[PDB]
Amino acid sequence: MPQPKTFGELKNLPLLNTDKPVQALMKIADELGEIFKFEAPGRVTRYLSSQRLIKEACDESRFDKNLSQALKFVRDFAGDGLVTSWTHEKNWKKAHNILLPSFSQQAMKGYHAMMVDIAVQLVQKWERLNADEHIEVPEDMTRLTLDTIGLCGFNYRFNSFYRDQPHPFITSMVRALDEAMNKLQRANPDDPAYDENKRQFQEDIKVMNDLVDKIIADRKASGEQSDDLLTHMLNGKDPETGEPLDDENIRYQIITFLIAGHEITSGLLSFALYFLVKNPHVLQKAAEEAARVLVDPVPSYKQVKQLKYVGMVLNEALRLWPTAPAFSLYAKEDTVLGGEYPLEKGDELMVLIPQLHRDKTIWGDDVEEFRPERFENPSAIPQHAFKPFGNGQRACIGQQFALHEATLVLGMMLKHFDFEDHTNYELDIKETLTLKPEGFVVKAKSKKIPL
Ligand code: HEM
Ligand SMILES: O=C(CCCCn1ccnc1)N[C@@H](Cc1ccccc1)C(=O)O
Repeated sequence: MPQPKTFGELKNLPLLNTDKPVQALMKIADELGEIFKFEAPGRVTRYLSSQRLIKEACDESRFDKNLSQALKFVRDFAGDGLVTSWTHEKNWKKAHNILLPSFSQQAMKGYHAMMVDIAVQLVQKWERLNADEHIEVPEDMTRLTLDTIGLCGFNYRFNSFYRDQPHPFITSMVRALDEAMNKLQRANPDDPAYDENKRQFQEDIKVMNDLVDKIIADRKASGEQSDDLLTHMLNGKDPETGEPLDDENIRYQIITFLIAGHEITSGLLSFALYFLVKNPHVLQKAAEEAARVLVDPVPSYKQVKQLKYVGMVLNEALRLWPTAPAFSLYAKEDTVLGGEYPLEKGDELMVLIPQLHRDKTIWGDDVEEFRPERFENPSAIPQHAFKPFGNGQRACIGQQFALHEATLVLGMMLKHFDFEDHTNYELDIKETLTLKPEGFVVKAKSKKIPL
């Protein structure tokens, strides 16, 4: 099988010692094709980029979720929360079973009011900008998505629109995520040069644990019965085991949700708005839908469901720049991938989602183009062609949450503002564990529609 250039004993590892590893891997996939082996010291994985192979990798009878090295490092603070759990860990299925009703379309109806609360704050923020002011899009999207998950997750107001300095939890979570990402490119991770990084990581873990544990303890102590994820986790019983999540796992779930609803979800909005302002006809069609559907000062859940084209904009943004750009699988047994590449039990696969989503055999030669209309009919999209939310039982539990939040907010943004790519912004995708259009800025001229 193909493999990119190697650096002696470091194998391919230095290829990921780059500011933009996902984009680096995409370029490697561009050159090497649908599958390449990627070796690092004591690690081998295969990056899959074609729907042809990924549809097989998505076969849960043959492949299970693997914790990528990145997820393994995030597990140091997301614990056995859902995204850093192995499927075979008791706490995975337990939490999966308990949390699924909390994340369904039907649950979104109950989160909707809280999402609107934050979305209106975003609108009001942009409504209150002065004429020459501009919007730092990823920053504001993250304010929105963090606040939304804080409010819907555990009735906690990060009040991100009231600050420029991040919440202590977010400082530690961002710095812990950064430490996880840095631990990946390190050729010598045991070197004492990183000893302070390891110590800071420990301090960041303890910070996140303490603040979330206190959030949990505070909720148990107040006895308050909100309808947020925290309440469901405190009160939920896994139908299978009959057991609730323990407080430790609930903390990990909360940390996981905060990670996920932070820049992973804000990236979706950031990229969506990026593609909208880069595609005025798409923007206009999306804004026309927003105006036609969002006839009330506050969007209802039902109206957000009616933002079909906005939904397609988000999918198309997810297609081009999936904010969770890769997921790892391992072969449950010896198997043959694509009739060509024999895998041994335990062999790892990486699904390079942005490259999958550029599979010209699926999307046509207009792959780079932002055409939300690609998603008019999900039935017309081949199986496993579109995997921004991962796969199978290990798919994104937050998908409905992310999409509802994004659709609501994008709908309101499109209703309330005309957007100007006033700097003719050059897409620069900053890579952390997610992707964001770094420095993406717009001007939003209010249509002066009241809320
Ligand atoms: C646009 C936004 C989002 C995207 C693109 C996204 C993407 C993904 C992907 C690709 C996976 C699979 C990871 C893997 O297989 O290793 C995943 C899993 C997961 N996501 Fe998301 N996510 C988003 C937002 C959210 C939100 C808002 C939440 C919760 C508040 C969330 C919670 C989770 C959880 C708990 C899992 C693990 C589910 C399980 O394995 O049982 N995500 N997500
Ligand atoms: O696999 C992940 C981790 C992304 C996890 C997405 N996600 C899901 C839920 N929450 C987040 N990165 C990819 C790409 C990469 C490589 C080196 C450094 C950074 C990134 C890989 O390791 O090859």
